[PDB]
Amino acid sequence: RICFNHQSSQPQTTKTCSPGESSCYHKQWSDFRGTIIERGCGCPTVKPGIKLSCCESEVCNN
Repeated sequence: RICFNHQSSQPQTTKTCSPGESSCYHKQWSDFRGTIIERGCGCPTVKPGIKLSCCESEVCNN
């Protein structure tokens, strides 16, 4: 179980889901900086408008 842990465009990095954690989430949304993309293991909450794509598989937020 893996999950990308970066955002925007810097060199992609991967983090193996931590104990208890086993999901993968992709938080994509634009703002004043431009297209913003958060990612990591799990599936947190968000603000109305932001697009949250969660998958219980490996590497799914790149």
